[PDB]
Amino acid sequence: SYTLPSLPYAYDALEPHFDKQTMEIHHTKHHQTFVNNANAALESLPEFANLPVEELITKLDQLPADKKTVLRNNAGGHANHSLFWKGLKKGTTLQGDLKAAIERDFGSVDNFKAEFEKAAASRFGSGWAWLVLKGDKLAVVSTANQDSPLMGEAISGASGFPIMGLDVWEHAYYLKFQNRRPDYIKEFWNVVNWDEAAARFAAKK
Amino acid sequence: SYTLPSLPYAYDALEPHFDKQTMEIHHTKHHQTFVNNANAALESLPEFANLPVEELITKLDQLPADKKTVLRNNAGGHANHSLFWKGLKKGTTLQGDLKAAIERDFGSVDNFKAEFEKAAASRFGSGWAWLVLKGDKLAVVSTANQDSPLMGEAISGASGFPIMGLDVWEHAYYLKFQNRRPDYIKEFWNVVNWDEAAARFAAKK
Ligand SMILES: [Mn+2]
Ligand SMILES: [Mn+2]
Repeated sequence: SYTLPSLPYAYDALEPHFDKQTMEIHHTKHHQTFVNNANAALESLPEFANLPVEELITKLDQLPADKKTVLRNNAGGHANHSLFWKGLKKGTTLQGDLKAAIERDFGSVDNFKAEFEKAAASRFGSGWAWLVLKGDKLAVVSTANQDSPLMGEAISGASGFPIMGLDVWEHAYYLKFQNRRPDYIKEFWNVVNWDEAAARFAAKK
Repeated sequence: SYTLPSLPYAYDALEPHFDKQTMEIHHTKHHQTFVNNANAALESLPEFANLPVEELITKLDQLPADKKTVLRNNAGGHANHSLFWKGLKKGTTLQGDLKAAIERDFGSVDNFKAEFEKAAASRFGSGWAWLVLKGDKLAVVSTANQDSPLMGEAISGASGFPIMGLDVWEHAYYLKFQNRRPDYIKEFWNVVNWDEAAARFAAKK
């Protein structure tokens, strides 16, 4: 069974960028529900119930048709949010090989940011914006609802290894920014954990 | 060009069920944006610009590829919300031919409510729940994002004439109910405008 992972910091650790109230609800309510629903579906699937969540979402096709969707949505939700919590932190700075790779594939850090913001703002409805690594090259893509590029193009419409991502479901920014998703996206640059992003870039898996 | 319709009641006319703050933001910000983007996309196409919004969304395949998605999302958003505002009102009661048709196709009003609640609660991500008239029978269906059953099954995955609908995008209930969409859905029964619903059922078009 999966369990709600504890945050790598306190609920108010991202103030004044991300509000304390949302962090709490987003974690203890939204993420908790994904964990609970994923467990309920896995009770009758012992073979898959033991796989790490990041691995299970790469094998959605091997699941019985009546379970494919519920797990895509909930296991996907669990995987995405787990990665999201670890990708947030104040006080880090973009540098090293990651910074070099970004300037190489996007021209500059500013071009990259503009590209990411555009993808995040243009995702209509619920979804995520990602910075992924594919073919030794970095790219910006977005997915719908709780889909992840780890699921493959056939399923999510995107592919690649997630380096970092931004949750653009309205629950992630409505209490503080309401309809102003653009302001939320800009505030994100202040809390993106570049150390974790660099770490994932180094691992490549 | 489309004009943002004014509400048929005060922004707090639905209290204590739907909060005043949300009604205002939902109307003046979210709906306003859909109208703005729909009008901008129609600036160059005079043919379709003259058509009522309800008609335009039934002819999406007759639009140039580059204009199809932007209008599907925004003209759809304009049509859905316009219908939504008119479908809300306190103090009405289900009765007459509509009440009869509901008991006929669902067994009872309670079965209908349960079916509607299920569709509204199970719509993952952003979307709408609808009570549609498919020929001579009533049915409950849901669509994603700003799709409308008026767009046809090929596009929205559903079809039929909308009698009434519920917006389940998180912005419609997050300020007051946060993650508790089920409480929001229950509260909806107190503000559904049955008179307007009955009127639409009578017109059938
Ligand atoms: Mn989320
Ligand atoms: Mn809405």
